[PDB]
Amino acid sequence: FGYSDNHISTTKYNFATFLPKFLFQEFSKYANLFFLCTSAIQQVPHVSPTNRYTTIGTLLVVLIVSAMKECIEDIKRANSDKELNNSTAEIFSEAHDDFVEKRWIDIRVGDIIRVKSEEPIPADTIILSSSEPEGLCYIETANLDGETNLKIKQSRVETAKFIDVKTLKNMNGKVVSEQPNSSLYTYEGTMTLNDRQIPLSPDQMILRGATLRNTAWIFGLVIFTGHETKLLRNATATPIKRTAVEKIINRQIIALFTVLIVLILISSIGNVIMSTADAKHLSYLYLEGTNKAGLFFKDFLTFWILFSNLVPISLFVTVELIKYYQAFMIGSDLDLYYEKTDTPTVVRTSSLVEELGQIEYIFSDKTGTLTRNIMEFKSCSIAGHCYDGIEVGYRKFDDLKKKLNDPSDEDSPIINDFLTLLATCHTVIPEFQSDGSIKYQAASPDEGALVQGGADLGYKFIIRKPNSVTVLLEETGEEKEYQLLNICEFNSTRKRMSAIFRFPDGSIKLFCKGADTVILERLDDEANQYVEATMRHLEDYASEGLRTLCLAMRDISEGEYEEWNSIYNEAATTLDNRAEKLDEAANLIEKNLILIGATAIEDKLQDGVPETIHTLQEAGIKIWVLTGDRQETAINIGMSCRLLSEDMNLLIINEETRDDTERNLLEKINALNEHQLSTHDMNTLALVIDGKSLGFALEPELEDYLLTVAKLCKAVICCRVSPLQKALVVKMVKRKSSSLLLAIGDGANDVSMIQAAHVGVGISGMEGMQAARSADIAVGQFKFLKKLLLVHGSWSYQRISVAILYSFYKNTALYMTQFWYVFANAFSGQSIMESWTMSFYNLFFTVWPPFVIGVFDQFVSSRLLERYPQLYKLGQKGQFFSVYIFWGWIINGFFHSAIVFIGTILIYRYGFALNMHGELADHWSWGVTVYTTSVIIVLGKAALVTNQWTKFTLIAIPGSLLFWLIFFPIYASIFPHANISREYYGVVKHTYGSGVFWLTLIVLPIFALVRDFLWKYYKRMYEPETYHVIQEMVQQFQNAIRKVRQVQRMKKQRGFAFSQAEEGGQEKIVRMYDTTQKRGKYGELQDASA
Amino acid sequence: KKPPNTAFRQQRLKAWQPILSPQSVLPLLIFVACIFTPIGIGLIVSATKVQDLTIDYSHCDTKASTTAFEDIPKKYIKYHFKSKVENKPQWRLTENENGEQSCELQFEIPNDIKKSIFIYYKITNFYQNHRRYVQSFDTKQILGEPIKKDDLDTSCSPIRSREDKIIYPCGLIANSMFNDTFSQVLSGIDDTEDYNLTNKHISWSIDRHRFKTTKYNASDIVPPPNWMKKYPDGYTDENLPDIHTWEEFQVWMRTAAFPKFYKLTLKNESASLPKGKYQMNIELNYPISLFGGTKSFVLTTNGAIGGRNMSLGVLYLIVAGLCALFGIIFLVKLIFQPR
Ligand SMILES: *[C@@H]1O[C@H](CO)[C@@H](O[C@@H]2O[C@H](CO)[C@@H](O)[C@H](O)[C@H]2NC(C)=O)[C@H](O)[C@H]1NC(C)=O
Ligand SMILES: *[C@@H]1O[C@H](CO)[C@@H](O)[C@H](O)[C@H]1NC(C)=O
Ligand SMILES: *[C@@H]1O[C@H](CO)[C@@H](O)[C@H](O)[C@H]1NC(C)=O
Repeated sequence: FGYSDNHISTTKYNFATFLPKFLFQEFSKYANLFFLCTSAIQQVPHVSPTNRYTTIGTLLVVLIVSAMKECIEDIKRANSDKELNNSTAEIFSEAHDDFVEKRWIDIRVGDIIRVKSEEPIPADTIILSSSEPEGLCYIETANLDGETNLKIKQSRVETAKFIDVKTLKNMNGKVVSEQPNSSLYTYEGTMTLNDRQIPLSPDQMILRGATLRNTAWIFGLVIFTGHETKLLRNATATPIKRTAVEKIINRQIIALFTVLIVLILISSIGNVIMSTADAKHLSYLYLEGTNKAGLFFKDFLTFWILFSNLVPISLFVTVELIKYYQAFMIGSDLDLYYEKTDTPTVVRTSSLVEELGQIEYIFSDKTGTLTRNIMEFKSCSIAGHCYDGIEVGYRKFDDLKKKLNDPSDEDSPIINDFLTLLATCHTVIPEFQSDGSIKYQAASPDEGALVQGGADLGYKFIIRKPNSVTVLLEETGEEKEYQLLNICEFNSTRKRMSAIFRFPDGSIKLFCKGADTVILERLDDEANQYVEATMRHLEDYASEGLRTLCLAMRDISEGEYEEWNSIYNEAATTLDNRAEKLDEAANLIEKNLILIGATAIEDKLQDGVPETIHTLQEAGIKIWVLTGDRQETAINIGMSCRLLSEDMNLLIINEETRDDTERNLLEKINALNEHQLSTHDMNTLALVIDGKSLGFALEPELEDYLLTVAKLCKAVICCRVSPLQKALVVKMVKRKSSSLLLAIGDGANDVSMIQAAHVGVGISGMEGMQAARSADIAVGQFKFLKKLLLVHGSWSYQRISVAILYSFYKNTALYMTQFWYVFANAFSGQSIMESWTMSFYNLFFTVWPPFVIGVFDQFVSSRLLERYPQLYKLGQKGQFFSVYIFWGWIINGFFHSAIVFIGTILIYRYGFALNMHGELADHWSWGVTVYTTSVIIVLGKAALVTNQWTKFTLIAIPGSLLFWLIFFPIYASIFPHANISREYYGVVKHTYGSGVFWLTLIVLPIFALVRDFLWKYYKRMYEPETYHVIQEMVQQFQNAIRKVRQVQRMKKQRGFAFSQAEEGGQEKIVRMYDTTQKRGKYGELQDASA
Repeated sequence: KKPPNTAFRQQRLKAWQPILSPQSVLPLLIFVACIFTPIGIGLIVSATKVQDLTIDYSHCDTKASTTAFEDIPKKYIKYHFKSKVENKPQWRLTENENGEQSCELQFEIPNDIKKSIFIYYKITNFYQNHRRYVQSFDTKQILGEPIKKDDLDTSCSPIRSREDKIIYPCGLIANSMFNDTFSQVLSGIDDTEDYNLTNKHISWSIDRHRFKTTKYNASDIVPPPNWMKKYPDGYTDENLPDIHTWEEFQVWMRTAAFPKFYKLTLKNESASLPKGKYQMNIELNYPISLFGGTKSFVLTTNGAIGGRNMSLGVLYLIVAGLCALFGIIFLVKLIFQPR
């Protein structure tokens, strides 16, 4: 009664999980805990050398701005969740009987819905009725599971009579359903109709993430909804993913906290030594308090506040604005824009953007991500001929031309039976459209490719009748009438299918297609006549990643089909095991075939996929394929997308219950004990795992043992993997031997695999859409990961590296004068600058130069960064951003603060550095002198660390100097009169009226800029080894690995793949359909013609 | 929808990338050296142009001469005139029960210094930049407001209140102030000049707007305990100090940044100081032993930098040296590297 709604909220927070998840997301970084506690203990009286509310104020501004970026981010994903949630849905209403165009949100449990065809399904529905004979319907679960075939979803016989929209008012009762757990292939339930109990099963269990194909409509009683569904259950929270650059930021905050406690110990022990040694010479302080441990604690807190600004307060905010604004500028690129379905490459989490320069492993989906889910009839090895550049259609004009050579051509009955085999031996359904085109309803895209390819070559397939005729249409002829006698269903232990026919002259003939390892064991072909040329054309097909079948025939006499039809009739009516006895019959009939020829279809990859995978493997990235589809399909796709090259060994591992260590121990004993050069042995070796062979091999007795020596492969193609074990692979690789991972998928079989990654990319566009909305980056097409990753991650990591190291520099370049003055104040804790001017330093006047370093600069152009994918390996090793280089920047801030300090000591000696009538520059005139000098050394350094100068760098690098030189008389001339900074009375007249203030600002920064200007000259005129070295950069072990069990060479591959399941429908479908007779009065009603 | 093809949005902004050829960096270094050499010469010359005279008179009472004009030891005198000083500065210590160890200092100005002359007291090792020190003054109370008890600034804490009364100039700065009253005259001996000086226009112009005469009636307040010798009976309506007028209080309240500082007392900006022998009479009220360093008076005639400080003058020449030392390294290296 308290069931969920149908919203897929991929929001990072909803209403009440904002404040704990955002405050935990902010205080997981140490430079906000540190200012929470140096805000809290700054409230202790007579301790704060700055003010009570400085760190309160700027920490509050940091918290509000980070909550603003968090809020705009979560709104920009909230209207995308709402964009998926306002999708159409036809819902039966109790008031009036018509299905009305509601939204997905208004669907509840127990709600009869109607979905149309080739359009997605909103909820887990029991099929109660359909427009097809006996109420069946098809579905393509390429987002539930990953297989590209279609699935029979039969409705029950007692409920399929509710075809009419008007008559489902008396459909009353209940559904005692399953618990909402996430077993995809499993369902248990008992529907109660008006009188009877109905047993339920996963047969009538259309799930959420898949689309209804090749029907007209269904009627679906909604059971599970939203996150209650089987596919989106343990898969939608938008977790806090700590990027790998902010982790090493956190150990740099540990590093600066170490040098902090070194300075507070040096400083406060100096306060003990001077405060007890010269106590007779400090009598003008009245230090009558003899508690030296108490004043050690209080003064410890004074240096703990005064030194507290060495870690930058505007660190995580300015990194969130660089990451957010880079994520804006890469989600708005024409080179990453996919104009076919209008998707502008939106980046959602916006904080995992420098992860894109860190990626070492990519864990891709196959179906939809790598492929277009289309199968085109590419080629046909037909009587031993493909071609003699690549020409394929010229064979087809040589085929229509060679067929019309009927007086003098030996091949003409053979190619006639091959083209008959392409358009008769199948289970596709023809659909007469309204226009002048026919649409083939195919449960196999293999069979749809074969029938559409036979229709593009003469024989157009026209009408199926159930236990009756099966007519075609020739281009030369008019129409030929066949007669489908028997059908042999496809099976994975069978690897073939067959169909006994009756030609219109009365000749009963068999047609059969399948794998050569199964077909070729069962034929003669008159002493292997067409066999060997068929073999070498299978090797020509499998070398290009083409799905391949061996298409053969034989002949049957009248008495052989008489007695055999009898035996198959008593074989089909057995309820013990129909599949096994039909296999035993269906290979007692398939002796001594004649190999007519072979076919070749391609699974039609997404655009730019082999170029992308090739230029990512050049980037040092190891693409693994986590698919839910079959092994042979993914070997043909990895062969077609150039993962599997020529001469690659395919370490197959198809385990059993405890037969795991035989495969792993044999492959690793036979892999490690012999050692080649092992650089060109990486590139000829690949791993193929099952899903049952990986649920047994992802367990801690085999887990590190799998990765740390089976990462010696070039490609790991994990085949037929559930949505759970995909996430187990990603978590398993990011935990043991922690690299930086990327996940890309199209549908919600990958949503657990995308959220469990360091950065999870999703494919937006077509019917696979749920993975893109719950992603870190939604991308239109897989080829945009090449420019999104190599250009927009190498920029996003190097610019953020120089920005973070610069901000550490600038904060220890201002606030380290505070420590050099401890030596001169009395080891007392005297702040040099005014209180709010420091907050203005790390909030107003040095916060934009890191922003324009981190965005508007480039250190490599986008041309040479994608012409040389080798330059991506500069980021994977963490070369630009470490803790050693961090010590270079921090020590640079120490040297610059040291020479600003010592310089202004010697310049403003005695305070006697004014010409204005004998007056003296006080504490605070000197304070804004070292403040301003530190501003000019700091943005001068930001001028030295930008490579290119945009118009926004001229706003931030000199315009922050100009904005302080304009800001300071306004502030120090207005705000002292408002009792806010009363330390600034007369400081404008005694600084900007001073000759030696502007003289100090001229030269005293040019000392520090002499050091960094000459070093920045030297490291690009005589030390060029950042980019240019990278630009200027056997058979016995193979015989050993071929001897290992389950290792398959490339040269023996014949490329068989046939997407058809056992619950996909072969023998039931043909006996039901009519193409001639039209619809009924209610929907596209086809009667049960049986 | 489709993003715009603007140069901003598509990261095609008009960016200038400076190549660091030695046709650009090396004339920059020769130009920066060529422009910071003559200014740094002009800032050593204008810092060696001023003519000061510092006499450490801190050990005038314990060294006591008290009967004649005997010489000051060379540890204590520092003079930087244009001419050389023929007769060394003398010192004595008078005592006549009302002067209370005044230290007559008798120096010889050797040239008529025509720029405006300014008399400071230099105090070494007085940590006036201490954390407990640059606080400890009630800002509303130096404005003249009768700030009562429990409304006073708590930073004045040891020098905040007394025997059921409050201290009007509370805290550490407004206690503990330098009270060696310099005489308003450089008394010329042997009939040279009899040169006058003023304790007016000595502080900042904004201190004379903030430090105002108080609104107490001298029975609610009490003087701070260090200068209780000038007010032995306490505060009366007649002797109560005008903080707006005293103006040597508010040069002390303007706390300096360093332990070694000047503070202004006297000046004369309208006449030259001729080349006579001048007797400056300093009433020693402020002991050494309070702080831990030397008290000295400076007679200086500041310039564009404002004192004899060659630091920024030689500091244009360190930068102008490195822009010429590395402009020869990165040019002899630039020739000999493809040689
Ligand atoms: C000048 O200042 C000194 C110290 O700043 C004063 O000396 C103090 O006088 C009070 C009252 O006589 C004593 O209680 C202190 O112990 C003295 N401190 C010392 C000697 O270090 C001196 O009285 C002031 N002279 C004046 C105001 O004429
Ligand atoms: C000038 O000096 C003489 C000599 O001490 C003095 O009497 C006179 O008052 C001074 N004039 C002033 C201070 O205006
Ligand atoms: C400066 O000194 C001269 C004597 O050389 C004197 O006449 C004049 O009044 C003094 N000016 C001031 C402002 O004290």
